[PDB]
Amino acid sequence: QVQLVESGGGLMQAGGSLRLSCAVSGRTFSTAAMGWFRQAPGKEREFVAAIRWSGGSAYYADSVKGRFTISRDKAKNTVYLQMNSLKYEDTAVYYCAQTRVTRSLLSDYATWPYDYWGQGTQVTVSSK
Amino acid sequence: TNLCPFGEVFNATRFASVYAWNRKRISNCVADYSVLYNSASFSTFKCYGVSPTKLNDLCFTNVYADSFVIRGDEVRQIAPGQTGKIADYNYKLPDDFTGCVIAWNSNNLDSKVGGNYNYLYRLFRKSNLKPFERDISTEIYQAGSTPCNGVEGFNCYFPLQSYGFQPTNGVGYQPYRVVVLSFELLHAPATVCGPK
Amino acid sequence: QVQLVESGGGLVQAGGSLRLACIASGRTFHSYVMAWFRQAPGKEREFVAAISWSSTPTYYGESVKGRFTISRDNAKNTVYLQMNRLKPEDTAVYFCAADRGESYYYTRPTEYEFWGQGTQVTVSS
Ligand SMILES: *[C@@H]1O[C@H](CO)[C@@H](O)[C@H](O)[C@H]1NC(C)=O
Repeated sequence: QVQLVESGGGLMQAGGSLRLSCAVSGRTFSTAAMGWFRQAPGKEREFVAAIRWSGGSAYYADSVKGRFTISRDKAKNTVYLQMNSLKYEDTAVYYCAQTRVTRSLLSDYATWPYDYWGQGTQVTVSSK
Repeated sequence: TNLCPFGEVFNATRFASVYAWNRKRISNCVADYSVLYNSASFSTFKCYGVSPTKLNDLCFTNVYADSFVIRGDEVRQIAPGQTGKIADYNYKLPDDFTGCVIAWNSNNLDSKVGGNYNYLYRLFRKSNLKPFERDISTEIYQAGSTPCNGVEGFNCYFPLQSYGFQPTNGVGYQPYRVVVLSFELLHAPATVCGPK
Repeated sequence: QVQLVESGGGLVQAGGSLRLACIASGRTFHSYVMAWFRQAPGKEREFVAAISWSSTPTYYGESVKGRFTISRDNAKNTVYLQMNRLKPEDTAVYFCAADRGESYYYTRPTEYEFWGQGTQVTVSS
């Protein structure tokens, strides 16, 4: 069992920045990788970014690459999503996710079903 | 007069991942192998160097009990002279191995409903293990021309991977618990003897 | 990837004798436990006999104890099965089998990696 709580979503102008946190609680020694997903209203969920808990290596979807930084604090049991140069396409509900599953190919974490999900935090990117 | 603690090894509630396999030194005790002989439900029970009919008539300077979990299909690799992910990168027996290999299906214990992904194996290694070598390193593996610097990507891989033990899995993808008894003989007092 | 080839099969009189041979490819026959299994019409593969590395423990199925003798010649990479006082119940295909390991469960076909295609023995009356 683990519980995931997203925070730091809300309103921002396109070209600006936001920092999502997600706090992991429960059997935390079990985290293999973390992910961020997003889902705009009425469109299918999409993979955003994954980080291997041991090592800290990141995989990103092509749509956010070079704009977004995934990172984690093993000590504080928390994964971060640094969203810079926000665009209209970014607007969506963001979910963090945890898997206890070790995959050799970090890219697997784009397509691989995660074990636990947050309730989500809403992000909204203004028409200036 | 005190029996060797084979129970501690075989009946252990938790088992090791094969990559980080476990050793129990067994010495200064009577080895009654009848505890093994009277199990009809091991899937394999093979000895190398000694006939299993002689185990109760034999003495050793020590016994080592290596234990871990692998998939069904991989149990044939826990033998002298085998190759494959397990033999090559996880657990290697010597060609002149003297001891026994015992395995049994553990689907009942080692698969939960969500699937059990805790057991890992090593998928990539710069070279094969020497016999009884054990590598628990998580060095990013450099597959290609270019170096990694502990960062993952193209031809730069995490060396370990979960077994996925789902209760739906076919036999070959079901977990097996393995115990390898290595009979060590030295120019030293025999501290592990059968009941003759 | 040892290959095994049985021979000596054919027709024989009840009460008669017959020696099967099995030759293993490779140069490691010394380190292989050799076994004979058989399959009679409408039945499973049945254990007949096995021989450890030294020859020093041999094993036999209940039906063949007394009558059948297993032996090995490492020089010729050959295991033998001398069948004496043959009964109609002995009619079957005889499969040679081999493994690096000697099994406590020596009658289990699953405990042997390597298998011949089999020689046919037929016993008449
Ligand atoms: C493990 O426990 C079983 C009973 O659950 C017992 O039959 C068996 O002898 C024990 N195994 C060993 C090696 O002590």
